[PDB]
Amino acid sequence: LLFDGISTFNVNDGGEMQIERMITMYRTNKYGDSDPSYLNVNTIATLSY
Amino acid sequence: MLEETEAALLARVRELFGATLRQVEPLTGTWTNEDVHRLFLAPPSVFLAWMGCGEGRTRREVESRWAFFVVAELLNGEPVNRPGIYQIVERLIAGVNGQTFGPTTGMRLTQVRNLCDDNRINAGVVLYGVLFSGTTPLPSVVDLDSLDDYERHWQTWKFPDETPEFAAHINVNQEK
Repeated sequence: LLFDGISTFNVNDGGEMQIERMITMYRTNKYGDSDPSYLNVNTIATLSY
Repeated sequence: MLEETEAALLARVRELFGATLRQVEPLTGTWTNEDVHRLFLAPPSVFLAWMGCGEGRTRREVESRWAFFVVAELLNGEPVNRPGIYQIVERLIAGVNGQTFGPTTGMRLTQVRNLCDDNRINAGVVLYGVLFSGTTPLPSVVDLDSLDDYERHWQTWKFPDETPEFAAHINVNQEK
């Protein structure tokens, strides 16, 4: 799922729901290809900041 | 700043000698073996010739090497006025020693050659030649001046080419 573009989440012990990796649904460059320059939500958030 | 310096030396020579020297004129190139048959000597006269510049102390100054070629007439193997030519050479050395001439300063006497071989003896001219070395600076960087109102600031983050562009067109002095 992280490869496909949908973020994930972990269910740790104690019935708690974690975040794992928040990723943006960006996997394809302009002409097909594969670009990780926007994969992390941290990347776009830091660009905005 | 060489041309200003040579103008300064020429003006100084004119002021010092006046009508004693028939003329003064800058010389293109050092005195070769055919300058006698090519120049308008009109002796007695002195020629200022730039002999180049050796390396100076810094990267902004050089040791310019100038030369004063003094000419006269030696009719019948006899100088026209030996006291006159000796006084001309001597006063040229004295008045152009140490004294600054425009940007160049520290004019130091280096050599005086008799510089009269057969080519000039059979041509009826003496060519006592003085040399000088001076600490002349290089010209400074040309200044600039412009005033344009700062209104726009265009920044572009260097992302991969076909990655979607990220930029900010700031446009300062905008009020809202």
